Amino acid sequence: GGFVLVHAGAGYHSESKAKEYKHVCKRACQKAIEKLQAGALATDAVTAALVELEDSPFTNAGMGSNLNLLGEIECDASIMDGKSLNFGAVGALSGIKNPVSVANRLLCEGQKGGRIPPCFLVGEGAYRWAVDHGIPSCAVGAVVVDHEGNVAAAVSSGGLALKHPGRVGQAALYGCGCWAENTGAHNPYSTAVSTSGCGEHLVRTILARECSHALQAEDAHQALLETMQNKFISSPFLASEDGVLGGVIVLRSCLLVEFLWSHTTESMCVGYMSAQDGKAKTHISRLPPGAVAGQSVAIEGGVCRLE
Amino acid sequence: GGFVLVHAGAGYHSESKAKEYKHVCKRACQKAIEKLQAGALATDAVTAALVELEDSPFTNAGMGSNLNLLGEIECDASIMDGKSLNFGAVGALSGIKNPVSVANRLLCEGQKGKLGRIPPCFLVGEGAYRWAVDHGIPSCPAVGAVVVDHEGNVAAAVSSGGLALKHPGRVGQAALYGCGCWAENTGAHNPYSTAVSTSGCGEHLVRTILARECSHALQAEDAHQALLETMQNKFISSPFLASEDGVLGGVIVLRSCLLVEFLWSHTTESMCVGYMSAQDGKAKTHISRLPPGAVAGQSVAIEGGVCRLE
Repeated sequence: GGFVLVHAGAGYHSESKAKEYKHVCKRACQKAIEKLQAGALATDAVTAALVELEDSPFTNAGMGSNLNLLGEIECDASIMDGKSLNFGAVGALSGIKNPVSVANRLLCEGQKGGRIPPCFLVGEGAYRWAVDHGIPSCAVGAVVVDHEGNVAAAVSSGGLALKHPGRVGQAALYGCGCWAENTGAHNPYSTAVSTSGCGEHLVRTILARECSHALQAEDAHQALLETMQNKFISSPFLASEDGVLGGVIVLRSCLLVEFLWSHTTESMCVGYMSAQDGKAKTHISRLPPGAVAGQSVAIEGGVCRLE
Repeated sequence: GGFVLVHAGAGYHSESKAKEYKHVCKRACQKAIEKLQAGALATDAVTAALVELEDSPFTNAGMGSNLNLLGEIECDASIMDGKSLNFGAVGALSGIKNPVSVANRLLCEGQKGKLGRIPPCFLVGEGAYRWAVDHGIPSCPAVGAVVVDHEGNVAAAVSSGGLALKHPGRVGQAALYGCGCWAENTGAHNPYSTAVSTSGCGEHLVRTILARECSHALQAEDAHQALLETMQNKFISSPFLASEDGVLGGVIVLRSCLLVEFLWSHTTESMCVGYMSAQDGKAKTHISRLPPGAVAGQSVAIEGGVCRLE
């Protein structure tokens, strides 16, 4: 009972590291499905996927993250639960092995509930909070749907290479890095979204939420393509860019699960797996023949039936 | 030509402090008008207003911001430009007198473009501090504003010290894109130039990405209905805040098509606002309060007017 879709990042293609990206995606899916079969929450299953993705020294998230301008690792990560709509996030976080675990814990403590617990912490404060909650001290994304139709999403990143210290990207921002929202009065489908690419491009277009909105339309493939074209590549908010670089993985369910991935970057490695079927599928998505990176859109999808 | 609208201290009503809020809103508006009259950029004028608002010891922003759990000050601020649609923001920033000045500088630098890497739009903590100092921004030894210039260009900014006794590093809506403020000039799919600035419970404003939601709603002919529908449906009754016992927030908005419609709305007991036209002179300050019999966090208050520019 369950389905997962993950990505190891959207960016330059690597005919040498592609094998590494596909393997971690395979392992990440395995982790997520195993959690679901253990009867774990969708948030816990998406978190497990991200931990595996972060741990790969080949991914720009967690260990192996791009060093910033000071030669330090500063991580961004967030997670959202479709059932409760709660969210957890950390930005510019250093000294913590798995940034996504901190985000997940923040979301969980959020459930507990006068004063509303913090949903977004940065820097030292985020580090202090993590240690205070027993989280081990020392880009990638996933969307999941459990056997009950609940959806969750998460994203983790090391941010731009040599970025100025304190520079925060889309992986830490609400509505930008990921989105998870179960079916509701004005939300026909339970949708989950996770993004990757130039943080600035994804933030200014609030891409994750935008994709989720678009996905409430009848045709998911047309809906996502129009979003990537009009609300991203041709977005007036990115008129200041010479090429828009980003990728997304999406899941929509009602269990009938439709999943897609789309990117404007040269490539994007994805992986997916269905619980009642096993066997993780991986794929390096690349832009069509003679296409233009930052100017065109690659898009693919599939469907999963959860009995 | 030009118009400005600012706000300070959206929350509980305190007559003893009302006068103080009014005074700072008045000078913030004057600083903004002075800029515009001197042919300044809409973003510089809104920044000028925020500097004044932050400098008041009575506002939870800049000097006078609430202290966090460790007794330290950590500020959040952002500004957006309707012309270029560019944005600048800082979060959990300490050691800087006027957080909004850092966000405005980030925006200005970013507008310069890559021509040698994609400019940052959001910096936090120590890094934010270092960037500020490296860019000549005065260091140490919510409030908001929306503006429209004579050309119809709009801008908005917001600044806050966040929740009192908050955990170190907790960043609120004043630093988050689409939540604290929004500014967007008329376009092909946006018949109006709109500017929005928010205030209230950080959590509530973020979960609803209120500032942006307001700007999008305001693309409907009726501004008054657009704002009211948003505060009720997209805020108080939003499914994203269903578990909350009361939703607390306030917003100031400006929409131009030179015709300038300006409004403020809030679910808090009160909110102090100030507005001024570049041609009318004399700042107008007002303490907006919820109607009698209305419950804070459960109801909405809304007021405003129209201004003509030439």
